[PDB]
Amino acid sequence: MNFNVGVDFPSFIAWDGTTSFPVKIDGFNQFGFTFKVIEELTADVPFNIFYHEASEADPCVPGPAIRVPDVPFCDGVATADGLATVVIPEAVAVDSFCAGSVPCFNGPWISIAPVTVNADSAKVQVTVTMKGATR
Amino acid sequence: MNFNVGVDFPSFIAWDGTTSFPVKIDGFNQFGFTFKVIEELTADVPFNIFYHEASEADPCVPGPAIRVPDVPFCDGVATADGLATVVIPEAVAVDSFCAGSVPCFNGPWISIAPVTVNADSAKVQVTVTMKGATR
Amino acid sequence: AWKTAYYAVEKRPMFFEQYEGGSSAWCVKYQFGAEDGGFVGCCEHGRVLRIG
Amino acid sequence: MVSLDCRNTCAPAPASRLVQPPCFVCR
Repeated sequence: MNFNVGVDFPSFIAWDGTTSFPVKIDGFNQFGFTFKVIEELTADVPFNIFYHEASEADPCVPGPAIRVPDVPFCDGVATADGLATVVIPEAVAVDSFCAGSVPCFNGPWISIAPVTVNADSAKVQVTVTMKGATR
Repeated sequence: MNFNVGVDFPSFIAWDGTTSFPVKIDGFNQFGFTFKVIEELTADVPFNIFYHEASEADPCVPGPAIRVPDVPFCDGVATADGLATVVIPEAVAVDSFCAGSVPCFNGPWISIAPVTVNADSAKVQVTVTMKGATR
Repeated sequence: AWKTAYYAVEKRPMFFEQYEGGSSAWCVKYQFGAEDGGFVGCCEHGRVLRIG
Repeated sequence: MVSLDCRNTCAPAPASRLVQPPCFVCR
């Protein structure tokens, strides 16, 4: 039993280590990130989450990047500046992966890009997986 | 209501456009490929599918590349060479994706690469999605 | 402490069927098969000894 | 804020951490 899982749960690159690709999520009703490390890290690497709105010139092209806001849960406290962020700990081994997702949608496009671009940033890869088709 | 889809259906990069990355399918019981274009194509691009055995000197590392053999279905015929291959046609638009997978597992690692490396191959991206885990 | 370190699962018992494509009035052909599986459970419930 | 879920490794122990046994007690 092997399935064509790509039909129902497609995945798209979001950060290949040198460039960031906006990923459209309008046609799907869930999504989540997946982080992988290809080499041992030397320090913590934080990531920033953005989102885009449809461009005025063309409704099929994204606009400038906006920053996702924070949404506190019933336990815990809000972020210092109230904006979502992701931090990959130094303990991550080359042979393991991490996964996390945002509680809310906001715009129809999403993206992720590191706070700083350096030799330690190229040692990571990020991918986005959709889970449901509404069309 | 969002979900952490990255926990149940992790996705991994396979062909970012300039390099091929082995993907370990050992820990999961299904998988599949997803092809996406980022710029217009000029001619059909064929892809080769491989699999790797465990390396002799270290089980942590994949071995050499081996082609995946074909498995004919009930009412059908085998390929001319007997091996598995995938072809991305010309009509694919930049806003669409294609998904397909092999019927059998073979080795524990998997890989994919274009038959020839040129200006056309760099315009395609490949990602691997995997179903529930087993450990 | 087996019964928690490893599990064994069976799906159906062996079945035998006669094949109409190879059978004649002078011959017979039988087909058979079965299904089963197994998966490790807890990794902390066992140990292994080796020479060193 | 996001809570990252991670798994130990792709392999249970890609290089299994075999360990010597406790040394013999005494004479």
